[PDB]
Amino acid sequence: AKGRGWLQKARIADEIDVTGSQYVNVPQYDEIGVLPPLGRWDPLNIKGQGEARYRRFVEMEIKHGRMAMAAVLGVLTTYSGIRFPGYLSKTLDLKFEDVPGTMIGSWATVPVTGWIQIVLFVVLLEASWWKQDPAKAPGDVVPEGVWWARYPDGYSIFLGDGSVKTVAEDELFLGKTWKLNAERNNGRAAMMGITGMYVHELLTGNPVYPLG
Amino acid sequence: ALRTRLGEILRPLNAEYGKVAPGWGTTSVMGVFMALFLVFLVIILQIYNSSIILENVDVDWVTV
Amino acid sequence: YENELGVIEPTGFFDPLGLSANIDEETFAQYRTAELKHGRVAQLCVIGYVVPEIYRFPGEIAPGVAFADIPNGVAAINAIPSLGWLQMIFFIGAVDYWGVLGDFDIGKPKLDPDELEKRQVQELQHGRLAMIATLELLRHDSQNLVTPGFDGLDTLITGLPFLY
Amino acid sequence: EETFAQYRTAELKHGRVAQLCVIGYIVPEIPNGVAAINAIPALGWFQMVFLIGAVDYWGFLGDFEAGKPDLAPEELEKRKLQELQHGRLAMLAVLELLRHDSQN
Amino acid sequence: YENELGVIEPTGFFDPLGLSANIDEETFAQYRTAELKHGRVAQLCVIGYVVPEIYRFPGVAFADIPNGVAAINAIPSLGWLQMIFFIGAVDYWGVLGDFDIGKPKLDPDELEKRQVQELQHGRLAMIATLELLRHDSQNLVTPGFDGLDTLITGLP
Amino acid sequence: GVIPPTGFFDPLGLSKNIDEETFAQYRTAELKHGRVAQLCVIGYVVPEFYRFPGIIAPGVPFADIPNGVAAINAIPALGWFQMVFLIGAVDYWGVLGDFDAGKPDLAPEELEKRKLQELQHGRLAMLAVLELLRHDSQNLVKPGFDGLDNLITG
Amino acid sequence: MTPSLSAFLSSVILAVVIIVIPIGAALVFVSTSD
Amino acid sequence: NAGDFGGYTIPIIGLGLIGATIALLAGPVD
Ligand code: CLA
Ligand code: CLA
Ligand code: CLA
Ligand code: KC1
Repeated sequence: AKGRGWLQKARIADEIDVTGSQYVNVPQYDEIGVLPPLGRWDPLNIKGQGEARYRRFVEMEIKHGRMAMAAVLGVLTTYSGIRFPGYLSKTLDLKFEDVPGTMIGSWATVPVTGWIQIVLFVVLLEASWWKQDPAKAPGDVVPEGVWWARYPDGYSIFLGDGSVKTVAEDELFLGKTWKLNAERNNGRAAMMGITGMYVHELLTGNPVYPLG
Repeated sequence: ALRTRLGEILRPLNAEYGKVAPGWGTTSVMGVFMALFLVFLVIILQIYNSSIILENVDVDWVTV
Repeated sequence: YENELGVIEPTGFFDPLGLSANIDEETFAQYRTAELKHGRVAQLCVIGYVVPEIYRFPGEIAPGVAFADIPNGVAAINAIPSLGWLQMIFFIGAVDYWGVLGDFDIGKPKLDPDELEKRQVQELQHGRLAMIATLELLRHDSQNLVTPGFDGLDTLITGLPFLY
Repeated sequence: EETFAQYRTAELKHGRVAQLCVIGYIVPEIPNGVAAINAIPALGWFQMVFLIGAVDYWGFLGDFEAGKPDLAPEELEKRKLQELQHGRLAMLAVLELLRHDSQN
Repeated sequence: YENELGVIEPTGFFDPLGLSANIDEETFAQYRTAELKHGRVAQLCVIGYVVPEIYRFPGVAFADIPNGVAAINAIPSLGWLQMIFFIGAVDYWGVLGDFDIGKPKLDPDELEKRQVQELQHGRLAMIATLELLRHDSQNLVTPGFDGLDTLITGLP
Repeated sequence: GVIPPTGFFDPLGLSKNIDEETFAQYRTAELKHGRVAQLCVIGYVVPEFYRFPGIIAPGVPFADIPNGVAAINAIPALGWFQMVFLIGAVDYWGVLGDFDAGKPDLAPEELEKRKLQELQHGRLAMLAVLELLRHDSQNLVKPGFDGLDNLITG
Repeated sequence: MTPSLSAFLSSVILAVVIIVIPIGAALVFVSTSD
Repeated sequence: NAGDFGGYTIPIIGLGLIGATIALLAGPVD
């Protein structure tokens, strides 16, 4: 017995016009990353360098933005003083609290054997596990069955009464295109953010130099 | 009518005029939140009124 | 068995070890009966770990041992006399096998087939969550019995400080 | 018919466990007896009863063909009645053994 | 793969996880060569724990090295190295030396019986090797972990 | 493997009696020996200026290890077993040496040209290693056999 | 739970079960009847 | 008090950002 029969009865009916008739649905932002303010901002015309060369740049922006988002959150956490409990290296007597939260301070104090384990995990992810499929969408490197939050078109959300709403890809804050765009834009902003935090640290020792 | 850069940007946000959920919709959920809000407003009124005396909160001027 | 009860939204059909691909129907019916009963006991175990912190039973469980001197948690196993534990297993085992004073039709309601079935998945999901919670309760309680203050949390029910 | 099947199996198992009970009451002295049932912790009984129930319900370590000789159909029928006779006798010895403990 | 060697009455095609399910014939032969070889060393490891007690071999002394897991520290690591490749000479290439050439007898009704008994004795020794390694390694870092003698049998 | 400096170099008659089906086995034996020697050359140069920060075994730091053949006996044997077996998993199973990114799609003309100096770079690396551990063995036993007493002559 | 808080909770419960629910049930009954 | 929370940096960057976006959106379409 399939356990999904209650979903259709809990599903909210399709939205109509106030008069009673069916609603008429009635633009230039089709690709993820093409947003209202600038549209398609391509000063170097990388899209004109070939479809293979443009597919490379989409995955390249997605990957660069994903590491930069994690890098920005890492510095903001460690420079604030938040640390894991315990030891980073019991052999080297390296507690988490002893390591500086600054970018250059944490880069030097973390042992190179410890840094190798981070790099090898990225190498293992890049070369075997999370490999980009040419048929799959750019940035979709997590395979099936690895428990990833997915937002397919028409996925279910639930209200207070138990009613079920299906979320299209064009829905605000909940569609796939919104979350795909927000990943790209936060990746773009963190890309400029992480290099700005690097140079402000190089000049003043403070990654967020005006603040603090 | 005039088409502007910001007007084209904000156009989908004003494109769903007259669209409704058929029937009663989510009115039952709304009534529950209204009822919970009414009970909550009575609680903070009666706390201020000292009609509800809590465990160790005192409706009086506090220090620091 | 992707089209049976227990398939739910966050994971779908959950079989990473493949313990149901090469099994028959009689194994799956036993597996679901095991899962339902493991969940029902674990649901009562989470309740049974919290209620004695609030209310105890007036009286004496044994002529020598009263209901309040028994410590809550796994320490109640040794504090309760052993012969009292043996008859408790056979009471709830009679209900387990036969259904003595545990098979009334007052319980089983006349629900909509979709409503009753939805409640069955809700029964499994609460039981699946309670089994995970039962592991944390037993891990924290038994390790605290071996070494008081092993993890730092010196209360039996760590997540409910209003009980203490 | 269905009811008699459960009555036959229960009367058989009651006689069988009584057979191990009397010999299991002899080897310990040559904590003992029902007074010893409280000294051994109930965590031990939790492990022991469920291990007993594993072979009782499923047949974990109690369904091996080595303890199931073919024999003969006529040879089986004679000792089949003998299982009940030694079964009913070993039962009645257990109650008297339980009666010997100080009780009204 | 139920019609293979090793399917014996006490359990009978154990496979709870299903690691043998939906694998080709080459991987099962790979698993069988692994199961056999794991059992063979495990059968040689258990007796290899007993014979240094009574018999000792004649720039390190061959009578001062302890029989436990402390043995690997006493022998120089370079000394351990050409021995490992010596086992590898008979493992990969199969040039034996230890058994010279060796022509095994093949009795038709005894072949499947003796082959199964090789696995089942090896399967038990694999379980037994875990007990021997557990007691020995735990007692080195903590002498007196509910037992002092390396071998539980008391004839030593 | 035939290079313009010489010809079909085989002085001791090791390619006439030996058949051509097992001849591939000597090729992988030659290629892997040269590959091992190639990492041994830079594995002998690098630990002079840089060492790993921690310890390798309890009580055995990375710093106080001789770079030479004395490093074998310095590291305990059980530590060597884990290293040798992990290498052998890559050597036999190809656990961490089968990734498709290390197999670049090269057109034929540069493809077998890229095999020619691969074994040739490894070829001189065998003899370069053969001198390297010779000087290391001829100095670990007694100090001062040759006029120079450095592991790397450069 | 102070006596004033318990009195408030009792008042809410009493309002629901003496005023709201009986009047609603009576309204439903007389609306389905008439 | 001056220099706290970045000093004049965030008001200058914020006002410059608002002015730049208004100028970017000021032109007519197509
Ligand atoms: C012992 C209780 C038990 C049993 C018998 C089952 C059995 C079943 N589950 Mg299930 N479940 C449980 C508890 C259980 N579950 C718990 C605690 C969770 C939360 C993680 C789930 C979450 C879950 C989901 C989301 C789904 C199932 C489904 C199923 C069915 C098919 C999958 C299968 O092959 O299971 C066979 C498994 C067994 C017979 C037991 C395996 C025991 C493993 C090997 C123990 C592993 C150790 C564990 C981590 C604890 C170690 C603690 C350590 C410190 C001692 C089957 C009826 C699916 C469904 O219901 O059917 C369509 C499904 O979609 N389960
Ligand atoms: C005499 C008492 C009695 C009887 C007649 C039954 C009747 C039955 N039950 Mg219940 N049951 C009992 C006691 C009983 N039960 C108790 C005290 C509980 C807990 C409140 C349960 C809860 C329960 C569950 C959760 C399940 C049953 C199942 C079963 C069936 C198989 C039981 C079996 O032999 O598995 C023998 C099982 C084992 C030997 C494996 C379990 C071993 C556990 C871990 C031992 C724990 C010992 C102790 C806590 C110490 C732990 C630490 C130690 C392990 C280191 C059978 C119809 C099962 C079923 O119906 O479908 C499969 C099922 O899943 N019963
Ligand atoms: C390295 C040991 C090893 C290997 C490669 C095999 C391989 C095989 N065994 Mg076999 N076995 C072993 C050891 C092994 N066995 C031991 C020790 C026992 C005693 C319990 C058995 C008992 C057994 C039976 C009864 C049967 C098999 C069968 C098989 C075959 C199919 C089952 C399978 O998929 O296995 C795959 C095995 C592996 C991939 C390796 C298992 C290791 C897992 C992944 C981890 C287990 C860890 C373990 C609990 C130890 C933890 C130690 C830790 C606490 C320190 C296959 C040829 C069947 C048969 O012979 O032919 C059809 C069969 O009926 N085995
Ligand atoms: C236990 C771990 C282990 C296994 C299981 C294993 C297996 C094989 N090794 Mg490897 N090996 C090491 C360890 C292991 N090896 C280590 C630590 C080193 C660096 C010192 C090393 C280096 C070489 C060189 C130079 C050659 C070589 C080869 C083979 C090949 C043939 C077996 C043989 O000839 O013995 C089989 C697959 C040769 C070859 O392929 O020739 C045909 C070859 O020339 N190896």
